[PDB]
Amino acid sequence: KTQPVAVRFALVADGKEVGCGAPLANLGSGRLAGKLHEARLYVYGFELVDAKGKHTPIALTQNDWQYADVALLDFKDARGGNAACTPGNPAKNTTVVGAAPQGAYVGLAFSVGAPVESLVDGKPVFVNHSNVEAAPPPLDISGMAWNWQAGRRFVTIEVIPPAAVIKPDGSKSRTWMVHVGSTGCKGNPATGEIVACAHENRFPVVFDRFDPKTQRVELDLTTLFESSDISVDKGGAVGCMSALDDPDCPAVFRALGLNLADSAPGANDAGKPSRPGVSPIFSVGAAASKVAGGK
Amino acid sequence: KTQPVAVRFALVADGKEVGCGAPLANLGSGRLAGKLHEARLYVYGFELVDAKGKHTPIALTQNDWQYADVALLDFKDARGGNAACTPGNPAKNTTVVGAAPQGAYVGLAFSVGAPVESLVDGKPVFVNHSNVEAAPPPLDISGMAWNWQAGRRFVTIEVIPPAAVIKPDGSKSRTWMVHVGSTGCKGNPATGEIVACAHENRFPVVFDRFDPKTQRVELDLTTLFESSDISVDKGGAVGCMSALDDPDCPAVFRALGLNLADSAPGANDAGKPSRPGVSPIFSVGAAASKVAG
Ligand SMILES: [Ca+2]
Ligand SMILES: [Ca+2]
Ligand SMILES: [Cu+2]
Ligand SMILES: [Cu+2]
Repeated sequence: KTQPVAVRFALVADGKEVGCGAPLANLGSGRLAGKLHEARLYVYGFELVDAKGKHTPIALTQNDWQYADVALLDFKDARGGNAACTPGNPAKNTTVVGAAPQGAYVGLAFSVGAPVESLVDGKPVFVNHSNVEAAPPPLDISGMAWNWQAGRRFVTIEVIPPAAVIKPDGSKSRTWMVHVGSTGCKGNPATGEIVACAHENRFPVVFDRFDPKTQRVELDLTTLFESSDISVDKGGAVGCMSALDDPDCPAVFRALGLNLADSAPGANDAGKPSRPGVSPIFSVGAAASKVAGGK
Repeated sequence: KTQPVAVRFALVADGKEVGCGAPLANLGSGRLAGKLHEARLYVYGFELVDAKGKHTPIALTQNDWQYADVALLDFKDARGGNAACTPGNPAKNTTVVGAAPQGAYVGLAFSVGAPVESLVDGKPVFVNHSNVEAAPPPLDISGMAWNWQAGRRFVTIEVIPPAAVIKPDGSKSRTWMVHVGSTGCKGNPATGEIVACAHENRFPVVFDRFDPKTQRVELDLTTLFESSDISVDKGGAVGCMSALDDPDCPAVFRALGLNLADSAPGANDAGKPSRPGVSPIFSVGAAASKVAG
């Protein structure tokens, strides 16, 4: 009936595979040498696409890193050292694993973020706005929780530039932070009431041609920070934390493929993809072949 | 010729074994439910003590967590979740492993912190004031470095109160931090100069009776934060980062068993142990237990 699926993800920067303690070269518009502090994101709704364009959902293996249809990617090593990834000291979780019905597939689709709810045994459960203290793994990572109302910062990428970050008032900060999460969220679920968010800030990613056995999904840090001066914060939270009045988020949300505010007056598309299925930071890359070799 | 040696460490709070994502109950002088953000420390100079009182050094296995005679303990889980430690998701590194000459031993002695130098193949290398960008593991962890001149913050324990920490001017930090390292350090080794520190802030820990196969060393977070209102900061860095004029550091250094400043004018003991060999936050407990000693 089923066949195992394994979708590998990779973090890249300046055209090389980074992650763990690897250095980050030529980051931002200033082309600075930065250190990776954190690179975590939730992904969900994984589907394989066949030649006739139909979408077959991947049943995710239920473990500590995957719950219902939601998986948590983390590109840092557990030690927190200054060495690049190795089998002994690897990135914490870079592969989504599961099963799909047997058959031939050609493409891949998935979504970036934490969905509002998901299904377990045909029954729904709150995901994005759940309690980080009560939610099962991997939704119990408070380092990725804002609060229930705001939901999770379901994309947390944090880099450390060589000369820190200068804020408008002049005070210096250590880390340039990219926190992607829902905004305009009204109603507090901690009070037991309903919550709805004006800007969801989730987006799908579609690859018409993707072979999991010889390819991987590459998250490009260079694209992410391309038009951002990571030695400077121009307003709001240091870096970008999804706020519409934050001057630094427009460049980031463009690199994400999301409309920060409305693209046009009355477009009503704030917090939605500007080209669904396409996100400039996500691309297909060659990967070590899982086709078992002889000899 | 030699025998394996494994010294188990455990983090406890409110008389319960904690670590990983176990909650910290009744923490601080306000006795709040806190969460562990980070619990790491360097330890060195491990020795076994026999009944006659002789000291036998333990040769540390060289790996990603132990270099020369220094080991790094890390009580957090790799995931960073809100679950207690389990065999499938355990704390990162809580056992000091090595070998010692075969013999009958009763006690244990070691020291907390990162030493200035240690011998590797009979030759000395700089440890505490090494370059975190260049040193070998486990000295390559920026999360425990200040700079070379200041050395490592060789004790890093960070707790999160239920609401944000409020600084004296009303602004808010998320974590209440304990960063123990040497202070009063002059000279910059980044530029080839000799460094000297007025306050070393390392201390020995001596247990007269410690059986490594049935017992463990317990670091008590309850004692560490007992006289610390972790919901506020009274000045300086948020929490205690060993500054002599930080109003929050006196209570912390008492719990550690260290003199922050001189005990009395002329005493010349600042940065030295208040009672060499005993630290209020360190005790012996049963090795396979859910409860503190
Ligand atoms: Ca900003
Ligand atoms: Ca303070
Ligand atoms: Cu944020
Ligand atoms: Cu500090």
